[PDB]
Amino acid sequence: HPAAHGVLRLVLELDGETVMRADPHIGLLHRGTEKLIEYKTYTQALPYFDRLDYVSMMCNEQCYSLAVEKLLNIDVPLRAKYIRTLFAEITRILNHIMAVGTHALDVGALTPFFWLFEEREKMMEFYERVSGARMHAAYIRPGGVSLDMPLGLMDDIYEFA
Amino acid sequence: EPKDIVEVPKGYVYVNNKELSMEFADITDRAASTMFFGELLRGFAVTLAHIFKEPATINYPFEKGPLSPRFRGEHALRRYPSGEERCIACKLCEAICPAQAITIEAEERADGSRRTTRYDIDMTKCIYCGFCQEACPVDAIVEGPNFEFSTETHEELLYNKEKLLCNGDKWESEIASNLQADHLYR
Amino acid sequence: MIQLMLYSLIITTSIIFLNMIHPLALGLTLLIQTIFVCLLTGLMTKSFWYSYILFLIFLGGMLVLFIYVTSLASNEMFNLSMKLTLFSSLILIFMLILSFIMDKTSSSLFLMNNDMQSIINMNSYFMENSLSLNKLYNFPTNFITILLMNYLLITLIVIVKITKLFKGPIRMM
Amino acid sequence: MFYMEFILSLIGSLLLIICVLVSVAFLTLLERKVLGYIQIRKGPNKVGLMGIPQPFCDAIKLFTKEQTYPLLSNYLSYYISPIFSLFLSLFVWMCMPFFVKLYSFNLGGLFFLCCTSLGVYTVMVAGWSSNSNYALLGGLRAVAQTISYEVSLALILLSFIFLIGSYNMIYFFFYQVYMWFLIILFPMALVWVSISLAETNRTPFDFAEGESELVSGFNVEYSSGGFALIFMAEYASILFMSMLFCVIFLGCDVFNLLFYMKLTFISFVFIWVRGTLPRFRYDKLMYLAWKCFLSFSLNYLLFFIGFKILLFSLL
Amino acid sequence: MFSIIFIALLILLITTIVMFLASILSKKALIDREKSSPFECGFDPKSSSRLPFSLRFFLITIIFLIFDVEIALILPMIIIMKYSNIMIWTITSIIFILILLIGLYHEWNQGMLNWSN
Amino acid sequence: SLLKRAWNEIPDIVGGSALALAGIVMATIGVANYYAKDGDNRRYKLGYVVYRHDDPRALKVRNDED
Amino acid sequence: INRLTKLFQMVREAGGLKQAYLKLYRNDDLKIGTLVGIDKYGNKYFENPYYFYGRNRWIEFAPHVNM
Amino acid sequence: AKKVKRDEIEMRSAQNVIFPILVAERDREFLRQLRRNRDEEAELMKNVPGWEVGTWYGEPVFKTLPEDTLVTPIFKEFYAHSDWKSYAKRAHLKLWS
Amino acid sequence: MWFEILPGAVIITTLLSVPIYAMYGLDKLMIGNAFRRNMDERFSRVMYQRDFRLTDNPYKMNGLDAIPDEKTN
Ligand SMILES: COC1=C(OC)C(=O)C(C/C=C(\C)CC/C=C(\C)CC/C=C(\C)CC/C=C(\C)CC/C=C(\C)CC/C=C(/C)CC/C=C(\C)CC/C=C(\C)CCC=C(C)C)=C(C)C1=O
Ligand code: SF4
Ligand code: SF4
Repeated sequence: HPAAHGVLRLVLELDGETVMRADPHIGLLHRGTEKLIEYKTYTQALPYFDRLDYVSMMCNEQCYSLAVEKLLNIDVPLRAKYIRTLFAEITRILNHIMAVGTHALDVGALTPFFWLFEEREKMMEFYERVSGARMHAAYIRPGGVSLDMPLGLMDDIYEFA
Repeated sequence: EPKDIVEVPKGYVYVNNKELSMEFADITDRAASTMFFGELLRGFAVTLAHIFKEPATINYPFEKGPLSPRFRGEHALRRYPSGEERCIACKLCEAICPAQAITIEAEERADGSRRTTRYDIDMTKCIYCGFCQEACPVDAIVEGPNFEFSTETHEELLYNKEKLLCNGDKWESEIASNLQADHLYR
Repeated sequence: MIQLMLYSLIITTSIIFLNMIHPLALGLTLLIQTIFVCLLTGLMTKSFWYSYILFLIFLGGMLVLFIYVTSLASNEMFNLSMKLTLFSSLILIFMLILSFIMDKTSSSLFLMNNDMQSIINMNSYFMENSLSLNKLYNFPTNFITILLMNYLLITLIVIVKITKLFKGPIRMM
Repeated sequence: MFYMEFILSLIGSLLLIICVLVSVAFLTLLERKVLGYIQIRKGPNKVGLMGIPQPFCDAIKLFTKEQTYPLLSNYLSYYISPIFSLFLSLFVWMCMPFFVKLYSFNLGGLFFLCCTSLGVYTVMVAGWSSNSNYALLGGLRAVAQTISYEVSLALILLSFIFLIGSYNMIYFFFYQVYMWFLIILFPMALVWVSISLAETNRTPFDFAEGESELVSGFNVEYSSGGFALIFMAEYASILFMSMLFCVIFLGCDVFNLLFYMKLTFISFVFIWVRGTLPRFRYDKLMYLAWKCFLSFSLNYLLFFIGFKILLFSLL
Repeated sequence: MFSIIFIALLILLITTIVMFLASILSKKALIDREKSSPFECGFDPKSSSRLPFSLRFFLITIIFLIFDVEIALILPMIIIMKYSNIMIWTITSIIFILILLIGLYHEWNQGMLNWSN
Repeated sequence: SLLKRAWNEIPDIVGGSALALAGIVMATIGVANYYAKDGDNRRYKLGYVVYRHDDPRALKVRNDED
Repeated sequence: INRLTKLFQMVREAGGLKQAYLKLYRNDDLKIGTLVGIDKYGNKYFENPYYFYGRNRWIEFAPHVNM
Repeated sequence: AKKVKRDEIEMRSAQNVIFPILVAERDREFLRQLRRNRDEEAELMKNVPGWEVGTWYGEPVFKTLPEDTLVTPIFKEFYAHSDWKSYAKRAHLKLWS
Repeated sequence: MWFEILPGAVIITTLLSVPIYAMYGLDKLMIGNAFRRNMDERFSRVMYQRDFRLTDNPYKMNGLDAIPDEKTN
């Protein structure tokens, strides 16, 4: 069903159109992620978190990166913090567009999906321009981000904003 | 303006806090829109306005991109300007590959140089993470610019060394240009 | 001429209608016949105004009973009756044969169509339905219409009281 | 002479039939281009030359694709419902006014009311015949639509009828010679479009299809042949109902060229709205028809009963 | 009429030919036990569609039958306005529409127009 | 008050009833005006109406200009 | 209001309506640009900053390919 | 509304100048037909036991009417001696076949 | 770039206008008269019978030339 996002299986108990009981059968996308991680080095496990919450890409890395840092008991440089925080917000702006964009389609409105996914396309150029991938950047890492921003990116980040 | 039902502290913004006025000046204003489709009117002006904009579509394949030099795509084994393959079968790429998509078997070459007799990438298992090109100490393996290599058979997506080497020659000019413009960051 | 063929079809559809069991089979039979009767009535009248009204009225009743059929008699069965198909098809062609070899000046109904009226009839040159529907809204017969109004409104009070909406939906428990 | 007359009537219907059937093909393209431009997209542009032959390029596919024989469906009903859906869509065009006579149709306004109501059974039977949960919900979602718009539709037609004096559509031309009834009937024009959407089951009243609530509504179990006719029958309804708006509120100069410039524009409006509004909630429509529209429409019968009475005294 | 019936049949024949072309022009492949299974989002169905489907607008459903039969009595109005007595026509018509409104507002206020809850 | 509540809750029934009330008013003007002109006797008659000069109706022929 | 003057120009470099139509039929668009260069295989590369960023640089495939 | 009424009255006034003309024509042909039917009835039923022209076996179909009181017969009876084609040519002009 | 819509609207506008502009053409070519008689009112139908009887073609007009010019008196 299109609104189910291809994963959910609501076994509804319909008394006409009104729902009396809803059973969200989950697990159609269980890929034993947490068991594979037990077999992979910490660095090899970083990409797994891009996949979890796949619309908030760089936000999941940050959670993983912060966790490892607390155990490693290290601190990140001042510049890397701002790059992280900047890209946490860009990810947040991306994600809410998907939520607003997707939610509108479920209701039925179409144009907000396209008017916003045009901006979403511009935003994922910044992911592509720093990490090399439009999605699943694998950019945030426990020691801080993996590369400096390209020269002249920040001008284009301003231009979008 | 109407008042707020709940007083707001500092550093917080409310979305539905303002109450509804009950003055005839305002009720009629709400009534007029509710009665002549006033709210929907401006909604129709906006959508019509978008008719008069250049659409943002790109005429692919004649026009395409844009990308950046850091783009991760199809793989390729480079070689030195002499022609000798760069890869020395160090196997760092195999050990770091999150997907275990790389298989390497190495043997003492006839001339006695450490080299691979086997180098296979299972493109249906790779995730294009790019850890292989970061770990290679001699830049032997790179993710080339190509992203247009869809096939019609599963078997054709399993690259062996000869296929990888061919890409490293077809794409040599562009890879050498990306590395030069990007190595300092890396 | 088609009047006789309309006679045959209305007869044919009525024979099968006696033999329907499935409620929707009844409904389809009834819907088809409501078309013919509506068509036939306008042949013997100065206008088809009433066929339009009758057709519109019954279609309202057609939908509603499907809604209840689909809630009460949803799970039922059809059975093609080779006896029925042959019998109707047998008589149908038989009846159609007669209508070709019938003295169909004799079979035509004596009721005066609009054209059947004389040329001198001055009252036949007005709007198609002016006079006929006229005294529905003139003294004294207008009060009958008024009487319906209460009757219809009073009916509208009867259904809600019989129905007792608040005590739940309807299911075929 | 008379023998010849009815020959011409056949030609007109066939000519009107093929022309309407062709237009609904090109309307579907227009829907995709316009809806592709309200959205900042480009729309179909590659196939053939500049996308114009796109709808024909789709009519090939929907007919070279196999019929579906559902396991649990009453096949004969499932197989016939597309026919009557398309037939009723084309048949209602014979009442469209022509000054070059096609059909007299005194009481033409009623003939509209009868035909449009019939369009619900085809959806209704198709959904129930398919014998799928979604299809049945689509069918019963369509029937509930009729319970809402049907009554208010007649009353609003009656208001327009009071202005002209008869149910013959031709008289709309004479009374709209100096001006357009849009001015006198602005809220009804706005209301009438709203009900017109329900007739054709379009966003914001798209419940029979019910896309993204039901997977595809009552069409969920149709395929190559049946689904195509269901589709064409859908867009024939839009085209006619758009025309019926042009004869009522926009002059009704059927022999003038501009009337057809107007006709396409109202067709654009129907696409325009689909790209603006979200779908209503299944109950909010039925409440809307009975709580607001029905009360609204009755209020102006008094306004037009008084106005006609007042005008009758002067004239 | 008789003209319309003929074209009504002629159209029905034409539309009928369309699928009769589609049924032959359609690609033909062996039907599978799963190809003809119903569509219910890819998981087998628990419940036949022919179970009793509960109803909540039943009350409105009945009121719909009524309100139409008063549409049979308003429609003739126009046709007989030039020909009728104006007092009788005026009075009766008004007390026709007031009766309808009063009936509607009465039920609306009683909450019958709301669905079963 | 009452006026405010409805005007805030169901403004259409107020505006609609406002024009409905207009109908009754200007229906009461037109109907009274109709018998203020003796409009039962209409100068143009449907059909071919011919009276004898001595018939009572022949006196009541409405005499107009055009 | 004055795009026709551009439109006529596109025809002239195209080589008349006959070659203009084949261009439209092939590339699905008519655009003005300066020939940046020609590759070994005949593809001609154009550029015009007038258009927006994505459509700024485009390529004409070799004639012999044709679809 | 004035202009529509203006035009309508003009159309109706044209009828009242043509309507008397047709009535004159119809009467002079309606009567002529009646003689033929009264003559066709005589020839058709020479040998019937007790048939009298214009009555059901001698029973007048109107007892109260004054003498020589002409009564327009039924449409069907007017066409009692005619093919179906002529009948349908007038009764179905509205429907057009 | 809003031009690309117009090719869609031109076709629909033309196709829908073919019928009325075709019958106006066919009737002239095949009746001799642009419009066909309107059987909307009894009087129209009545006279239509009259024309169909006299000329044996309702759309062929009988001008004054049908009148017997002279009477010998
Ligand atoms: C990703 O997010 C999104 C979604 O979420 C899933 C959406 O749902 C959506 C949903 C989008 C929509 C609902 C758009 C509206 C589209 C649809 C509902 C259906 C898609 C189909 C179309 C648009 C095509 C329109 C046309 C049809 C379906 C077929 C209609 C029938 C047609 C055209 C035939 C007309 C008949 C004719 C006689 C015309 C003239 C002649 C022909 C066709 C004959 C053809 C050829 C021959 C006879 C061969 C002869 C050969 C020889 C003699 C040699 C969007 C946009 C989205 O972005
Ligand atoms: S890109 Fe990542 S997953 Fe793919 S081969 Fe290289 S290291 Fe392995
Ligand atoms: S890391 Fe580089 S040198 Fe080492 S085995 Fe891999 S490709 Fe060869």
